[PDB]
Amino acid sequence: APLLLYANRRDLRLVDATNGKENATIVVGGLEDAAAVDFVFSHGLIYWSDVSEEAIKRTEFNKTESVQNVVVSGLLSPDGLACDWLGEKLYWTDSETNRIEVSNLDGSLRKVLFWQELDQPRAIALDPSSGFMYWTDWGEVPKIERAGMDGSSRFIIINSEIYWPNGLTLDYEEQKLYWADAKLNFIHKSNLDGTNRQAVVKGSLPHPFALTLFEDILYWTDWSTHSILACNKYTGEGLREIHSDIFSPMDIHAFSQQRQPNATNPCGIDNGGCSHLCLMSPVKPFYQCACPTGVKLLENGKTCKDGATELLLLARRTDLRRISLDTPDFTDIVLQLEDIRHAIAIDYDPVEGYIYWTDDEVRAIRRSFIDGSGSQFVVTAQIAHPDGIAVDWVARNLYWTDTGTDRIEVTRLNGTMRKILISEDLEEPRAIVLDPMVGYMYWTDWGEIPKIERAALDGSDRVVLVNTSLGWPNGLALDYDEGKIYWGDAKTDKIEVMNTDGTGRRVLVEDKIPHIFGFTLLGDYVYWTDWQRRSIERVHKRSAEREVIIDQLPDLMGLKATNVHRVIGSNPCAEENGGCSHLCLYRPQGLRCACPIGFELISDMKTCIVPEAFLL
Ligand SMILES: *[C@@H]1O[C@H](CO)[C@@H](O[C@@H]2O[C@H](CO)[C@@H](O)[C@H](O)[C@H]2NC(C)=O)[C@H](O)[C@H]1NC(C)=O
Ligand SMILES: *[C@@H]1O[C@H](CO)[C@@H](O[C@@H]2O[C@H](CO)[C@@H](O)[C@H](O)[C@H]2NC(C)=O)[C@H](O)[C@H]1NC(C)=O
Ligand SMILES: *[C@@H]1O[C@H](CO)[C@@H](O[C@@H]2O[C@H](CO)[C@@H](O)[C@H](O)[C@H]2NC(C)=O)[C@H](O)[C@H]1NC(C)=O
Repeated sequence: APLLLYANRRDLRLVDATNGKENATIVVGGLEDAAAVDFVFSHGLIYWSDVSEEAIKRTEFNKTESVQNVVVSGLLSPDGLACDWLGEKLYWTDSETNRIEVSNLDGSLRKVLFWQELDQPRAIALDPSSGFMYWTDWGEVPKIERAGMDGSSRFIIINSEIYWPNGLTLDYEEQKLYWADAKLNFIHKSNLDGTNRQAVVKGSLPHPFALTLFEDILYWTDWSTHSILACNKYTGEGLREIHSDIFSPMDIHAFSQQRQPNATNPCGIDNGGCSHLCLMSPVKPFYQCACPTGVKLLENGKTCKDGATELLLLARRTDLRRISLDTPDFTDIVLQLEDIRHAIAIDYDPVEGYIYWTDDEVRAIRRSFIDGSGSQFVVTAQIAHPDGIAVDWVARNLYWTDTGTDRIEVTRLNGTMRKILISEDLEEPRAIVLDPMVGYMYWTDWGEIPKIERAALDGSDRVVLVNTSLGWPNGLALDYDEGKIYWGDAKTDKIEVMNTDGTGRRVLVEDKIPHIFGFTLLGDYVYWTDWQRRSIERVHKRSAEREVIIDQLPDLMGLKATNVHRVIGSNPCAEENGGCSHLCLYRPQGLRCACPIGFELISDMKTCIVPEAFLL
């Protein structure tokens, strides 16, 4: 007696028994807007997607409430879902992020398979027997596609006689795959190639939402009629509708251990396949090696590197995000954090892996471990508009500018030992970069006469690098072992370059530049945000040519491209803090020790104490 399992927006539901007594059972319930479901029968698992919650979840078939969030991020319209009961993976399409991804059956090791040339991928079917997954994307040009469940050999099989190509489901007995259509109202049938395209229920009668099958019988949903239907597997004949008065049936599968034929796993329980991901494959070994998103795989294969090497950190108004720079996929942003109101500037310290960022409604500076409970505060007092921040990764101090108080200030990374280095009456400091070797700190500031200044790392030797033809200078990156210094200006709308001493100057490209501007350099490439702050460009600094790695991401505020772990340069401050008891600030001549407000430097030129304290 084939049990049918189907989503229903408000709940998941199991029905049929032997098609009698109308025992539709509410498997899970109290959902909000469920679309897709699937199961791994052996383990008694039921998965679904929820379009209002943008999450994918799972439960235990037994009498239990047990529900676990499985994906809860990066999803917009997950409308297709397929479990791999063999290789033990989870696949799912997302019709709006136009991605196709995979994970372990617990949401972990989440790899994006495909992401290019996808228009509204929906229905999805796995063939773990072979290494083939099938899905349908439809849009300006609809099509059914095949590829390996490993990301290989993406083949377009059926690309004609289709419009809104509908549910996918395969006959393992016959090595044929069926598909429907939500517009042209047919059911068809082919070989697992694009081959032998036969009609099973041609003619405009079927208006199926989701197809399944079990022993010669095609079942499906017609949301319109609020019904479930069924007919011969071989012709349209037999077309009765199973008992069905059902409130918006969506996705549906035959809930039967026979619809998942088990077999030999291309990796054993041995190996566990690789180090992170063993995905099935048509390729000779019949399994393939994978790392999570943005993570590259060693030349040996089978072993994934540790995390990404470079990394592009985003600051939106109300979240932070990182895009990796190790892989082609890019547009895999991923985010984190709570209580972020209005983020402005961002920077990072590869040594301890803390992200630092400014928020100018909260008026505070904070740090985190990326996707880590890193989150502590750092500064919260006497702040206005922290429009720019710089980590000094050698002396282990944190610099930040302020627009409201027109100051530059330094603290140790933990926000201790605060000390005002620069405080100008007219001009007001905006964007800031550091050179802990060579001992310089450069910064743009706006004002009645907008200039670009520089100084030693303690504010001492103020030199005005740029003075003329600058309206509102914005971003300000630094090319180190090339001694150039890139910046932007919102008013004039052109990205210029320069010699480290303010001489090699020249427009690089023209550009319409936002007032709040993200702008950073790393490895021949420059990254900035567009005028509408919904997209990020990658530009060759040596070659001048542009490109857009990610759009449709509003409220972009500030960017930082950075190595993870990797660090470069040094100076004597790295030696037990220069010998200074509090603040050690490097200069071209040589480091100078400093003190928090109220303290006093003793003739050591190394030590601070609070005056009128002791008598010694
Ligand atoms: C479930 O599938 C697995 C994987 O094929 C079966 O486990 C073993 O599979 C090998 C592969 O041919 C057989 O040689 C063994 O005989 C299988 N185990 C044994 C000793 O039964 C497993 O049999 C399948 N479960 C069933 C019974 O349906
Ligand atoms: C961050 O704060 C910690 C304590 O919360 C500081 O740790 C030591 O603090 C004493 C007291 O001034 C200093 O004499 C030590 O030099 C500090 N240790 C180190 C590692 O230098 C610390 O100074 C602050 N930031 C650092 C440097 O970790
Ligand atoms: C920005 O303008 C100031 C003031 O005009 C420049 O400072 C001096 O400018 C006068 C001419 O107006 C020169 O004779 C001096 O040589 C300048 N100062 C010195 C001694 O360097 C300042 O140079 C301008 N900023 C820059 C460097 O572009």
